[PDB]
Amino acid sequence: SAPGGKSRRRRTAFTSEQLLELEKEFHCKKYLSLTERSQIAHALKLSEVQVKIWFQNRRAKWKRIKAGNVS
Repeated sequence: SAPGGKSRRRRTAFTSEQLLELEKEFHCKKYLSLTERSQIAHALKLSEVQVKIWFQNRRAKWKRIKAGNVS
C-alpha cells in the first residue's frame, strides 16, 4: 500500500475527517485511554475496536522504525 494523507471520498472505511483526527492523536498520545477513545468514537462515528485497530496498525510500523535497525 501507499501511505500518506487521504481526504474526500466520505464513502469508504474512513473519511477525510476520520483519517485526519486519527493521525492527529497518534502523534502525541501513543495510546488512547478509555475515555479519549470513547470521545473520538462519538465525534468520528467510529467504535472503540475500530479506533484501537487503526491506532494498532499505525503503532506496529513505528516499532520496526524506532528500534528495528536489527537487520
